[PDB]
Amino acid sequence: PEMVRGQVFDVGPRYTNLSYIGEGAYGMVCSAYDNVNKVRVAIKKISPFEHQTYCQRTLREIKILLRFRHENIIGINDIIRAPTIEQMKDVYIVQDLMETDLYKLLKTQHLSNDHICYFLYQILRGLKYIHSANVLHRDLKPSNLLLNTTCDLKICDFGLARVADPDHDHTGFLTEYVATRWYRAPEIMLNSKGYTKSIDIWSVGCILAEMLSNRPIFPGKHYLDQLNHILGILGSPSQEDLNCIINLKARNYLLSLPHKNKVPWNRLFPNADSKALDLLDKMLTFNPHKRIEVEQALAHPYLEQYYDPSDEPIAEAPFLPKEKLKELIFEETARFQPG
Ligand SMILES: Nc1n[nH]c2cccc(Cl)c12
Ligand SMILES: Nc1n[nH]c2cccc(Cl)c12
Repeated sequence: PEMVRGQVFDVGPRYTNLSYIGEGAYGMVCSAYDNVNKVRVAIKKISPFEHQTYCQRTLREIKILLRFRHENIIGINDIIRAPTIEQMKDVYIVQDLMETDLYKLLKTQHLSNDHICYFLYQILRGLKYIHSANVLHRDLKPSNLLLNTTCDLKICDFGLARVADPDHDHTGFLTEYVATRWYRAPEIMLNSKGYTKSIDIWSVGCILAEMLSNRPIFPGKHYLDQLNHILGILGSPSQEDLNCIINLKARNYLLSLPHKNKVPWNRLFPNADSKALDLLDKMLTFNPHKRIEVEQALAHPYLEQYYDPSDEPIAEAPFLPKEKLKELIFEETARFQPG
């Protein structure tokens, strides 16, 4: 077995000459030379089987990424695992190798307005397809946007995804932890389980803001702080927007706050394209019902050089204990075995 940092990284003989890239959600990530297709590839080792939540996430991701086929969504090229359920301790997911990701780029590179436009276009193009399949990504953030040397962008990590369920979205105050904090819509903290498409649009808005300045727009220091940062920029919600929050704990919290004025986007982002700030405003709407949808966002003037709905495809086919989830992961990966 190939070894990387004294841990088994067992993918051979098809995949050789491994280099450590980083660590994924729970497991190691390497590049490797693919001896069939004669390209270097990315391979992430997942060791999920003792923890039901890693089993769940592994199976979601496998099921979704095997059904999806889109230029702006990472595929699965191959899956490696032992030939029997008994011997299977690890699963390796083989994907296109991408040079970098938007997290790494934003830490080091100023983006021209043309780069911001093209990246945002690709994000929304991929999102159109995901949403058209009635799926919510639910963890969109720069580190889940992979980029290659010619700035092609692919959305990755579908472990936290769900099927949309707008009729069952309502919940109480300060209960929910959907998404990564900086990219979490205000309603998550107030009255939303994150089961509507508007959750992803908020995250995209946050990413666009971050492309504009190389800094997260809402850098909450901890879970409770995240609302402070959102309201600090958007200002106090309107009466109409408060009237949409029927839950009393959530409503009365908001009513308890001193008035806060909106910070104008052109003061926060003085170098930004005015069309980009108009779209940003629309994606970072407090009220999720008023928030722009993915197809509207694509049709926005900022994206006019790229927009072409005939070239923005949709999905053809819209969408348990750990021992049964191992069996389902075994069944789902069977197509990649010699046979
Ligand atoms: N923790 C995880 N986040 N995203 C994943 C995708 C596949 C498998 C796992 Cl365990 C995860
Ligand atoms: N560099 C990468 N190319 N492709 C990937 C898929 C998942 C995780 C990573 Cl880090 C990569």
